[PDB]
Amino acid sequence: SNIIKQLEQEQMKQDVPSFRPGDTVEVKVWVVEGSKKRLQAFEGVVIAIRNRGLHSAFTVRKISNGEGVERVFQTHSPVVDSISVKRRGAVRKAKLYYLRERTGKAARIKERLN
Amino acid sequence: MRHRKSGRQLNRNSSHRQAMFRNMAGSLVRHEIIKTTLPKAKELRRVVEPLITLAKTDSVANRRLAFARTRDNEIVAKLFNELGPRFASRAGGYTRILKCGFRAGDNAPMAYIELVDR
Amino acid sequence: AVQQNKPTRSKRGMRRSHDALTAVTSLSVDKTSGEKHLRHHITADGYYRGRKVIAK
Amino acid sequence: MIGLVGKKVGMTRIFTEDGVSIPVTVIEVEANRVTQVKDLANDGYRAIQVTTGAKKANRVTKPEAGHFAKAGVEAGRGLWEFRLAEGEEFTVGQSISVELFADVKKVDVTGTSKGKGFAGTVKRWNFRTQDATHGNSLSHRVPGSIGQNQTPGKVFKGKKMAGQMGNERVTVQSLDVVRVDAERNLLLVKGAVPGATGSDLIVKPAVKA
RNA sequence: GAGGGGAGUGAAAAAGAACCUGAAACCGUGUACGUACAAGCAGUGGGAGCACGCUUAGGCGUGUGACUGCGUACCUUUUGUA
RNA sequence: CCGACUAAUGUUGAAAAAUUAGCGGAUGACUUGUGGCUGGGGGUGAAAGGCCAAUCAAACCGGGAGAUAGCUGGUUCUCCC
RNA sequence: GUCGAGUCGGCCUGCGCGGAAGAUGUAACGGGGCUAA
RNA sequence: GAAUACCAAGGCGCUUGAGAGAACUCGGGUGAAGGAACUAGGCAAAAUGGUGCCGUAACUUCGGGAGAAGGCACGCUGAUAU
RNA sequence: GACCUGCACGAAUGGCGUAAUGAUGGCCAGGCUGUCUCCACCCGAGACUCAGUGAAAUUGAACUCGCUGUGAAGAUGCAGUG
RNA sequence: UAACAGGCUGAUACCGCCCAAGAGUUCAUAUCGACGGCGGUGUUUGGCACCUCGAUGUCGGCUCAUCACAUCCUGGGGCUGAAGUAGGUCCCAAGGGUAUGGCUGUUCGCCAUUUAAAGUGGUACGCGAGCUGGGUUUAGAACGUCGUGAGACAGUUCGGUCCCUAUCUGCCGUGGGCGCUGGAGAACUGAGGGGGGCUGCUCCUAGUACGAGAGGACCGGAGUGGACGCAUCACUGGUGUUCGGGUUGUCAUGCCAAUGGCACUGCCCGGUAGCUAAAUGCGGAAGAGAUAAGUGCUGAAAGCAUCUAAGCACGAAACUUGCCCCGAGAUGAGUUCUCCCUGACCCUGAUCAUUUUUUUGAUCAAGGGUCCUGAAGGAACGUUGAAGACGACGACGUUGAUAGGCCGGGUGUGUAAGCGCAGCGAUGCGUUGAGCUAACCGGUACUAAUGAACCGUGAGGCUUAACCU
Ligand SMILES: [Mg+2]
Ligand SMILES: [Mg+2]
Ligand SMILES: [Mg+2]
Ligand SMILES: [Mg+2]
Ligand SMILES: [Mg+2]
Ligand SMILES: [Mg+2]
Ligand SMILES: [Mg+2]
Ligand SMILES: [Mg+2]
Ligand SMILES: [Mg+2]
Ligand SMILES: [Mg+2]
Ligand SMILES: [Mg+2]
Ligand SMILES: [Mg+2]
Ligand SMILES: [Mg+2]
Ligand SMILES: [Mg+2]
Ligand SMILES: [Mg+2]
Ligand SMILES: [Mg+2]
Ligand SMILES: [Mg+2]
Ligand SMILES: [Mg+2]
Ligand SMILES: [Mg+2]
Ligand SMILES: [Mg+2]
Ligand SMILES: [Mg+2]
Ligand SMILES: [Mg+2]
Ligand SMILES: [Mg+2]
Ligand SMILES: [Mg+2]
Ligand SMILES: [Mg+2]
Ligand SMILES: [Mg+2]
Ligand SMILES: [Mg+2]
Ligand SMILES: [Mg+2]
Ligand SMILES: [Mg+2]
Ligand SMILES: [Mg+2]
Ligand SMILES: [Mg+2]
Ligand SMILES: [Mg+2]
Ligand SMILES: [Mg+2]
Ligand SMILES: [Mg+2]
Ligand SMILES: [Mg+2]
Ligand SMILES: [Mg+2]
Ligand SMILES: [Mg+2]
Ligand SMILES: [Mg+2]
Ligand SMILES: [Mg+2]
Ligand SMILES: [Mg+2]
Ligand SMILES: [Mg+2]
Ligand SMILES: [Mg+2]
Ligand SMILES: [Mg+2]
Ligand SMILES: [Mg+2]
Ligand SMILES: [Mg+2]
Ligand SMILES: [Mg+2]
Ligand SMILES: [Mg+2]
Ligand SMILES: [Mg+2]
Ligand SMILES: [Mg+2]
Ligand SMILES: [Mg+2]
Ligand SMILES: [Mg+2]
Ligand SMILES: [Mg+2]
Ligand SMILES: [Mg+2]
Ligand SMILES: [Mg+2]
Ligand SMILES: [Mg+2]
Ligand SMILES: [Mg+2]
Ligand SMILES: [Mg+2]
Ligand SMILES: [Mg+2]
Ligand SMILES: [Mg+2]
Ligand SMILES: [Mg+2]
Ligand SMILES: [Mg+2]
Ligand SMILES: [Mg+2]
Ligand SMILES: [Mg+2]
Ligand SMILES: [Mg+2]
Ligand SMILES: [Mg+2]
Ligand SMILES: [Mg+2]
Ligand SMILES: [Mg+2]
Ligand SMILES: [Mg+2]
Ligand SMILES: [Mg+2]
Ligand SMILES: [Mg+2]
Ligand SMILES: [Mg+2]
Repeated sequence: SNIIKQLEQEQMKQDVPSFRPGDTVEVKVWVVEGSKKRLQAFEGVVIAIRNRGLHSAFTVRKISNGEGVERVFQTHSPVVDSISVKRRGAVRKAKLYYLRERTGKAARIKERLN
Repeated sequence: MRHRKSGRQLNRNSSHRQAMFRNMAGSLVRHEIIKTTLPKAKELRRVVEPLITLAKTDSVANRRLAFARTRDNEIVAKLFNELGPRFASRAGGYTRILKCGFRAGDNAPMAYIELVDR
Repeated sequence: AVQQNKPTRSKRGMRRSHDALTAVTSLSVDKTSGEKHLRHHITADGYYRGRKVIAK
Repeated sequence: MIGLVGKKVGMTRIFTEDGVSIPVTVIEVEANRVTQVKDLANDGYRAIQVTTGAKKANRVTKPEAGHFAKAGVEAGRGLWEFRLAEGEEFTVGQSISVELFADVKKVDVTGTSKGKGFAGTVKRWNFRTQDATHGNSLSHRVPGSIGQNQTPGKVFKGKKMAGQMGNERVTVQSLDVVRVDAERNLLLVKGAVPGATGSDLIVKPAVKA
């Protein structure tokens, strides 16, 4: 419906960089610890992207301090301050859920030369 | 519940429905008019009309897509060589359904489905 | 599960009080051939809304 | 306080500056036109009857058209009534818009819930299923017992059993008013409201407050 | 075609071969009356109204049965059975 | 091919013992076709009173026979004392 | 020592009061109702 | 491999159909997190599953136990070798 | 696994052991899972609607409500009442 | 004429009360109460043999409950041997709430760990024409034991067929008929009915009141949870055999290339709409009235005293409302707004005006049948829907976006085919984020929603009253 598309368009970020599944991205998110607000980086491989307008999302996987963690970011949320692609990955699927069963060398993603 | 869902099961499984409507689209293209049950004619619209739309653009790839559907090179040839040209300026609605009473064997509601310029 | 008493002819009729068929309220007349037909159906002679749609 | 008739456009979200996402139902509240004022002397109670939207002319019958014409108001798609409070007065033909909620913090929304058709006891009443295995014979989602024995020798009235579910009036109470948009005839309330997209909604200031 | 309507035979075809007589259960069509605020062995006592018909023009006869008193089948077996 | 451990179904069945998914034996004390022999207080039984024509702590058919039944049921028109 | 008409606590007896909580529904007058009905 | 999958020769669609796309039953597919907490009992379901090689405990009647357990490789193309 | 207090073991109607074997009985663990927490969705065959065909058990007769009481002592049929 | 369940009974059982020896420093009665006494329930163990032996399925689990109150929690209160905190005991109170596991067929119980609490009973020890079938209680077998033996044992052990398509009542839903007094389309009122009603923890008040200290509140306020319920799909996800792709075997389309069929959707990886929970919004209340136990004011009978007799005030999750849903078959059938119908008559009667009890014209009817008329609206038919088993309900029918198609987009999959280049080749690379894309969004009359026809009528009873003439 046009009404809701208007309401969503007014809210959408206009500076979202292009990225693809398999890319390594760094997401800067606001973290409030008291009256202190600061930026914390979450860097990992994009294993899923949901293209849904204002409701678009993407999932980033990383191994952190010995533990695998996934964060599903809401793309247009003000919690997300900036997104930057650190490395272009070459994969063929849209969804990289198979990486959940890979570690180390078996988890490597070929760089996308382009 | 079947909210917003499309498509008739027609008391068949999906592979049977697919084969049946491949055959029936072939028959309608061949004869330009067939008699079937009303629900089947209404479902058949959704199969035959996109085939004619595809046939509007003649290319190797489109002929191969038409063959993957239909599996009949006589049907594909008629599509691209005659029906696409015949319907080149018609925006949809290449078929017409005409209700024609009830079947003797089973009181099934019946209809003719024909190409509009037959 | 089965009746303990034989239902009466009266109860049988009361149940069938909803079984009566409904006649077609009105037949339509083709504007060209003048023959009667079911509304929105073709005529016996292949006419619909004045047009000879089906031959033979 | 009176309310307004709107339409369920759908749901979306509002992102706030501090990173909260507020789920909102978007309600289109076009101008509500007063078609009849009812008073104690003539009707036994105080109320306004309103209309909203529009209806195709050949779909309006002569009785309904005469009723609209007496108000001097174009035909809407239906008629709804709101009871009047003591300090509340309105005139026939008056237009009431969504700025009525400009200062209202919370609203009650009434719609016709989606229709689930004939529902089993598991879906309709949250009955538990019996064993999927362990010998269960044909009795996996069935209700179980429906009573006692010879005493009382009957099933009690109101026994929970399978039947029609949904497609009924439902009220959700005290929803936050997120935004009133007079220019676009929009009310955004936090959270879900009854009914499918496009269906009519009745919005009134929250009774609990 | 089955089946039927006539025509004809015959004392008779409502003796037509699914055939003398043609009962009852059971199932229909027609007409009269009753019946959609009313609780139970369905009748019985009381009883209005309606329809049809009667040689005295009067009530009566036939059918129905609003409403109302009373009223828990039959057999068997039992101390005793709705 | 011969079986029949478990479950679901079926239970006025598709079937008076099955179907489906699984299951055991599968060169042997194996399994099968044709024909033969053993007969009812009798047969046969790697023994369950198992089997002996959908019948088994004594087969089936006919006869004694209308066994007997201190038991159950039922017992038909009327009125008067 | 203070007020001016009774005061006290035993007995016998008529009628009542408490003691008195149960399971589908009033539900321990047949009902309505009754201070006599 | 007389298993199994798809086919040939050949033979068939099983003698009611048409719609719809509720509960519930039957036969199946998949399932977040958990993982026997179910239950009389893991009933049912899920799972394992091939070949080659490496490797394999107690115990033993010296045959076994044992395919114990556990693990690695596995398609296609080219060369060695038109 | 022990103890021995064997109600009421015990030596071919065998005692005690025993590798292997078992669609045998009990207990435990890994794996695995809709068995379960707690169910959701889906694909099919019925169920539902139309056309054709067309059963059954049962059945004293029925104008076949609740409640409290009564009563061959657990009532649609009795009383009162709703 | 026994076993189950019912019935009668209530010794027994469970609960309540009376007397008060005594315990309790003192002090019978805060708490407990000896020796005895009196009741209630139907509730255990029983008694009886009235119902059922031409059959009333009997343990436990599961599912689903419903009622009582002798109350487990939460609520209100009196006394206390009640400082506080926390208890004891009794009274009121049935609104709502009221564990998961290990063992065992268990119920129970014990045990582990929860909880505000893990209530006690009735309901054929509720519930097998709802499930199970572990136990009891057939036929096989064995042990111990008894018996000469066949066999036997509320001793044990291993194994061991649970049928019914619902006529009636009842119950959950959903239509059809007629009625409600001319017909019709809507909006209502609200008699009456149903739902809902639980509660933790943390912080503040306050380390205050209390207390030697240890500890540690009432009253009131704030937040955030468990369980439960309703709605919804924006988000996070499941499903997604109707979308895209990878891949094994085989068969075919002449072959290559490219495709299709079959193998559980062959096996898989993703995934649109919808449906949905694990996802996320919301709810229980406040307030009001009348009260329970309880507390009182004023106040005599009875010069005192006395909450009570007259009068007056407080007082709880119970009651009546407040909140949500149904609701005029509420036959007591209600109200409001709007819309529509303004013929010839005959037959015959009713009245009248005329008569000669009979008759000669006019007007009008809760008769009847024909003629003309056919409205408002409805139904039907068609295209249909997040509406739906069917009916029903909603949208739309050319003066049209109802459905299909079509166009644009989105989404998903993930760089099609063809051609070219590199490589001996598998394959890689370019064209190319390509191709394809369901149920989605925005649009669009191309197709199908036909002119008609059908139903429904023509001013709507009597009386009386208030008015208008
Ligand atoms: Mg649709
Ligand atoms: Mg079918
Ligand atoms: Mg297939
Ligand atoms: Mg009987
Ligand atoms: Mg019928
Ligand atoms: Mg629905
Ligand atoms: Mg459960
Ligand atoms: Mg069975
Ligand atoms: Mg089952
Ligand atoms: Mg003839
Ligand atoms: Mg003769
Ligand atoms: Mg005869
Ligand atoms: Mg009547
Ligand atoms: Mg009444
Ligand atoms: Mg009587
Ligand atoms: Mg007797
Ligand atoms: Mg008697
Ligand atoms: Mg055998
Ligand atoms: Mg088998
Ligand atoms: Mg073996
Ligand atoms: Mg073998
Ligand atoms: Mg024996
Ligand atoms: Mg035999
Ligand atoms: Mg003998
Ligand atoms: Mg003799
Ligand atoms: Mg004899
Ligand atoms: Mg009571
Ligand atoms: Mg084979
Ligand atoms: Mg289905
Ligand atoms: Mg299933
Ligand atoms: Mg599965
Ligand atoms: Mg799972
Ligand atoms: Mg998982
Ligand atoms: Mg695990
Ligand atoms: Mg367990
Ligand atoms: Mg358990
Ligand atoms: Mg198993
Ligand atoms: Mg399996
Ligand atoms: Mg021995
Ligand atoms: Mg010896
Ligand atoms: Mg031995
Ligand atoms: Mg039929
Ligand atoms: Mg009756
Ligand atoms: Mg009763
Ligand atoms: Mg009774
Ligand atoms: Mg007894
Ligand atoms: Mg007893
Ligand atoms: Mg006696
Ligand atoms: Mg009895
Ligand atoms: Mg009997
Ligand atoms: Mg009490
Ligand atoms: Mg109550
Ligand atoms: Mg209350
Ligand atoms: Mg326990
Ligand atoms: Mg265990
Ligand atoms: Mg019981
Ligand atoms: Mg109980
Ligand atoms: Mg059963
Ligand atoms: Mg039962
Ligand atoms: Mg034995
Ligand atoms: Mg209630
Ligand atoms: Mg969505
Ligand atoms: Mg997903
Ligand atoms: Mg999938
Ligand atoms: Mg596919
Ligand atoms: Mg090829
Ligand atoms: Mg094939
Ligand atoms: Mg094949
Ligand atoms: Mg005084
Ligand atoms: Mg497109
Ligand atoms: Mg491809």
